[PDB]
Amino acid sequence: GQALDAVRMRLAQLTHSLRRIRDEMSKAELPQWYTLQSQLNVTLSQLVSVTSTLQHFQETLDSTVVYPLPKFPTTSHESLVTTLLRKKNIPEVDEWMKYVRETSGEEIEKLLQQDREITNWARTTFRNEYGKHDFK
Amino acid sequence: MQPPYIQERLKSLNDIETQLCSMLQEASQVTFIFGELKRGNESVKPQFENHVKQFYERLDKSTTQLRKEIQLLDENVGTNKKALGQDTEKMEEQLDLLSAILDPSKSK
Repeated sequence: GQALDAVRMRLAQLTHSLRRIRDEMSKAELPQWYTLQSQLNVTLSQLVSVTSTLQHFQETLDSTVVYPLPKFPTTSHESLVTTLLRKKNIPEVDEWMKYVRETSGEEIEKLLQQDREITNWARTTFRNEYGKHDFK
Repeated sequence: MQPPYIQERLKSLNDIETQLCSMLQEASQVTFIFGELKRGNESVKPQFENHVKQFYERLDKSTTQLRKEIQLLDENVGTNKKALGQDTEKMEEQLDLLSAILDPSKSK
């Protein structure tokens, strides 16, 4: 419950930041560019923290089993239950990665290791380039 | 016109921003080339080293030259005034006009 509690508080503050950026964008007059950058960076790094913390506690979330309350009436709130129950993605993202995979399209493994060696080589090359010139 | 010193100062500054533009352009080409390098054709691999080296050497010496300019600012300290003579020069030209008026052989 502790992990889900931390997820709750962090997601609540993320939703609060979203409500903020919403009600300062809803104005008919656009504020200064710099305030928009500050709000963007803060909210976006907060989203990063959301992702990282959700990553950290996957085991606690998975272990939990969902069950409706005995006191909760489904006869009158079945629509509300179904609203939270449904999880299928929005369609546009679906065909989005479908076209993405269409465009992308032992052989695969050796290309994978070739990518490994290119990555390592590029990292070493840029380390050497940084070391070549004194930046301090 | 301005004294020459300001002229080469502004030339050096203009060179500075042109070098910055060249650095941005070379960043564009290196970002371009890395894409196909990730794609998997090794022909343009040698060009990558040259592009990276030229990009870094363009980034460094530009900042170095700008640092030299800001340093020049440090020792350049200590190194209507025209109005004080302005009326005088006006005076001069007016009398010149009178001369042109005074001589009828020069009014042609």
